[PDB]
Amino acid sequence: PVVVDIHTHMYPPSYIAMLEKRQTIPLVRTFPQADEPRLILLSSELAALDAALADPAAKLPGRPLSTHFASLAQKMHFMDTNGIRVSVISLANPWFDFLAPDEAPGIADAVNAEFSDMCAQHVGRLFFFAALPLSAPVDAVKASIERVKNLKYCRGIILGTSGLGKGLDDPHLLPVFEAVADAKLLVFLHPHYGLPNEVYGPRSEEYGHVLPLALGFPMETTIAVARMYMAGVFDHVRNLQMLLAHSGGTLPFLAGRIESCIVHDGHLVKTGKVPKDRRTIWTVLKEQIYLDAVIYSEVGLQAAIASSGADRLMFGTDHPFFPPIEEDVQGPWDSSRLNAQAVIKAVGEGSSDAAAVMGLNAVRVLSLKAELEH
Amino acid sequence: PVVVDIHTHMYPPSYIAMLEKRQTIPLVRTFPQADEPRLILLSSELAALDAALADPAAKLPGRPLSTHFASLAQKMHFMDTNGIRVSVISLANPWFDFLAPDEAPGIADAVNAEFSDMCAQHVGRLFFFAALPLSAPVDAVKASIERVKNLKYCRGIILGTSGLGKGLDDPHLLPVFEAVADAKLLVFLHPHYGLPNEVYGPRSEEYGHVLPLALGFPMETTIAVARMYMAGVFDHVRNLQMLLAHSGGTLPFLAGRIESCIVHDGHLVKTGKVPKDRRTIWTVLKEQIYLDAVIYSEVGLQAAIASSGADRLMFGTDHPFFPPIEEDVQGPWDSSRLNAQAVIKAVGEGSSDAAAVMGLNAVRVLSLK
Ligand SMILES: O=c1[nH]cc([N+](=O)[O-])c(=O)[nH]1
Ligand SMILES: O=c1[nH]cc([N+](=O)[O-])c(=O)[nH]1
Ligand SMILES: [Zn+2]
Ligand SMILES: [Zn+2]
Repeated sequence: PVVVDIHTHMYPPSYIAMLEKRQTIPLVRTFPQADEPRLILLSSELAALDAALADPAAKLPGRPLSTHFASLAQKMHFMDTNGIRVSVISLANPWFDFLAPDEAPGIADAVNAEFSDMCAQHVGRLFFFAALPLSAPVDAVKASIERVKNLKYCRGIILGTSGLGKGLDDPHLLPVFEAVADAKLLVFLHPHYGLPNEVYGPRSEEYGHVLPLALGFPMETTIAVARMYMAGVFDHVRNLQMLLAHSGGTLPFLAGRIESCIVHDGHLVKTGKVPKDRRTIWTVLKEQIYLDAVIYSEVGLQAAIASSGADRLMFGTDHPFFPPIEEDVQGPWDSSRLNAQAVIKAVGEGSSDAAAVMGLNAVRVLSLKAELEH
Repeated sequence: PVVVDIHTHMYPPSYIAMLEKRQTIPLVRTFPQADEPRLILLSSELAALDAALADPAAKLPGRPLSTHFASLAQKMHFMDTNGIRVSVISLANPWFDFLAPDEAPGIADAVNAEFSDMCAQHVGRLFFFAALPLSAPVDAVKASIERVKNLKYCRGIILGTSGLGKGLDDPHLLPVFEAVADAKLLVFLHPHYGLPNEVYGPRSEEYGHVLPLALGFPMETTIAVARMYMAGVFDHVRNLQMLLAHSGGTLPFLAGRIESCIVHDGHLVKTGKVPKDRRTIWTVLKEQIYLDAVIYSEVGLQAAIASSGADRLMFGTDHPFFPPIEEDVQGPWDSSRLNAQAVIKAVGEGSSDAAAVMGLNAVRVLSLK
């Protein structure tokens, strides 16, 4: 059975170029003491950057911009060294969110074209999720969607939680969901914005990136999806299919609570927002939601499997965001092996469920099969 | 076997008195169209209050202050109708967090004494978690701890996530954790502050209380516990035992991700913050954390069980915050039955795991004799 990674990232060199030229987050900066440039993507990193600029003694801000971000050759090496046959690559956060409305469509088109060309270098081993110019008017977004569906190797759209600027329950976003669903493109929902920094308290900088990455990211995903659900997006766009990063963030754990809070909400019940034929979040989890297996534990994974089914879980690695700190960065990756281990521990090595999660679900759902049998 | 509810609240009548004397949240107010007063506790309800104070046409703010909040008779009725033999009651959010430092210790002392008296009305059926005057100096907080440990029927402490005002990873809070743990009092950690309201976006009003209650609360709990763990609180206070509201919020689901982010953090590894003998979050989950079973689904519950063990899970109802909306409020509560059903579905009816979770864990852990 073929192993497929559906959660794996790149920044093309032209995108990195943009980041090096930016004055505010997201940006890339080189420091005299460091031997790699710094990638600075998050609001949480803002303080450490200010300190690093004002003081040469202070710690390096953000994270290392390793060669893995831009190197297709290293992406292929990672895949070989980690037993991965196919990658569905996506542009990383924050995609095109920071671009001015006028420039966005042109840049998105160029970058999506680059990804198609990247995939063409290793026929059958590479596919991609395209990113959209969501800062531009909805009509430009629609035209951008039509273009990417006709790009070789494109198998979906990656997007963040901000939508057009008002989140995913913004009714102006509905025709974007419709256009993507009608094009039969899987929507890969991915965090970036996290939670306002104050929630982590005055000692947050002591804990590294642990709180914003381990908590802020999955919580953002849950809030965005819950907002979509409450707004009736899944009912208004019935053919919409979504892949959720990090096994839905926390959704599989909180689904029962969300359901209880809905049926016990006085305001919602008495204004008719809780009818009897209402499609529950459980139904949506089985019908319109796919979950990645980037969850690192058989505990989380089992919850995800119970929520969506073994045929709706897809292995990912989140390469290259979590490199080994003390081992060879070109050898096997712990962050990848933990997720594979979680699969084996949860459903058994060599089982049909193991084969499904590890690649066959992605092969089926993302129509990679005709390309694999060639 | 005995059914124990460890997650169940009351406001004593005098506490309600303070609430309609308050000009800012938390507050109680009566509105023309419903003689049942409105309980307004949360930052999320602030907008709907301002709308209702200006326009007599806008929706009633907060939630109904039913008789189930202040009446001990109603508490016992709820218990009898829902098959609950024992309740470990606690003062509900926001406890004493809003009180001035000078008035706090005296008020806590009075309220904690009331709770002890209420428990005495139904011997063997009622115990309580005591609340602390955390807006007061640490010394007054320690004095309150020594007092509540000698109150009949007290079995632990309930506390929120703000601590002294800077969260639970505040070093000044370390002596409080030490005193509580040395007194062999279980700490029940409970949400209130949730998340800054902007995260719910501009349509939040349309979804009722769903986002702040279903998401904000358990996420607040997760962040607070994670901060405690990262600051080494559990290693500094090895005898500390904590009960986490709503099955740890989201902790059982994110524990794997937390571990991964720690061992892959460059700054932490390079500054010696990830030694090899390090106690993992899994270890702490098995040794110093108990989880309530207020999770509403066998899916969540199974993750909690896998995280802490079946011997560290405890049934709760969250009475009286989720009454039936169209069913008889004097009948069985769905919000309680959903959690009982989740136990049955996860471990099987009549099993020893079932009996443990439904009450025997609480009996053992909290010495309910
Ligand atoms: O900056 C980032 N941090 C973390 C992740 N990730 O874990 O999905 C990511 O994709 N991007
Ligand atoms: O105001 C509140 N809303 C909800 C809960 N609860 O469900 O834990 C609570 O304890 N207090
Ligand atoms: Zn990612
Ligand atoms: Zn509660």
